[PDB]
Amino acid sequence: STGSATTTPIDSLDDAYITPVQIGTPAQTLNLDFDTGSSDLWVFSSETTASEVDGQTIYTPSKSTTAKLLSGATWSISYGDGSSSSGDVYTDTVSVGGLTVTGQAVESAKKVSSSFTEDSTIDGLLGLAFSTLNTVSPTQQKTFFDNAKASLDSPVFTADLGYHAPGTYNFGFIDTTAYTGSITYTAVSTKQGFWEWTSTGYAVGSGTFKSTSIDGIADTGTTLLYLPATVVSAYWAQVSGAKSSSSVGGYVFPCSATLPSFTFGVGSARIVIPGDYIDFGPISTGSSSCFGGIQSSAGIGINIFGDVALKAAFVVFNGATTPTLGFASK
Ligand SMILES: O[C@@H]1CNC[C@H]1n1cc(COc2cncc(Br)c2)nn1
Repeated sequence: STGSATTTPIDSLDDAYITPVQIGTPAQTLNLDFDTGSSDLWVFSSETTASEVDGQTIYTPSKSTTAKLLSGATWSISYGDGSSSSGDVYTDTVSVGGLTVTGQAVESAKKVSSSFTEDSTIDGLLGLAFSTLNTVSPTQQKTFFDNAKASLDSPVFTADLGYHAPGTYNFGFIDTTAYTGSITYTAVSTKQGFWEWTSTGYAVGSGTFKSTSIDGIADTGTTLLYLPATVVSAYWAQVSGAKSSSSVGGYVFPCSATLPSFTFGVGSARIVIPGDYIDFGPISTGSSSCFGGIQSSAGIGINIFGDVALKAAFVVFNGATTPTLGFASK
């Protein structure tokens, strides 16, 4: 089997991407944040505290004839960006663009933190990291990709995120018309439960490529590109007037600047992030100071190839017995 679904930026800054997902019988369609950095499928629901719902589409398990409460199972997640959610668990049928999984764990939110409430465009998350990170207790549950994997034509899914434009998540096949050149594959460590790999280095604009190992994760759920302080300083030094602002919490730059590109290495291959992918607009409405899309990972403790980097590539998440990661230009 295969599946294919369009993914859409939630706003003009590509802060996140939503993909429609069918849950239950009859189908309840929710727009979920496909997240290769976490491993829980959780949704706003009829059980979510009313004051914490503000525009989201909710899943109502009592109206799904295939929904079954998973007795005694709860979940609770604390994300690296400080957000959180928790609730109970149902099993139900879940479909993504023609691909169907029965008995998927659908984690129903009773509580969500303010950042989720304030974002009316995201109805929940669909985790695509490794199932060892799933938070359901006392019995851990499997991700949608894990449940579907054996039935797929190939045990793979691909992320093709657009810059200010629609994109595609494919399951079970590689669309060879969706990229240029060849796909370069690179080793993955699953020891932290992430799609964790080692970049071979970087370049700023037309500058010389710096060969240096950068261990990080491919995370569609993170907006920005988080890299070591030495690398991020080298990038923003090429933007006149850019500086790290302690009050804003990162590098900012004059909105009138033309940003240089940023290149990262995948083996001997090179992925080029155009300069305007790194512009995240005024720090506050009406300001002429703009927020940078490349930031230091020093506070986070891990390097994150988030949407800023991944949307410059066609990205293969290869879930074979030994998983690997593939990158192509597009
Ligand atoms: O789908 C998850 C919940 N919200 C977005 C995703 N997520 C990613 C992380 C990783 O850590 C950080 C990422 N970006 C900024 C900071 Br400050 C920390 N935590 N949450």
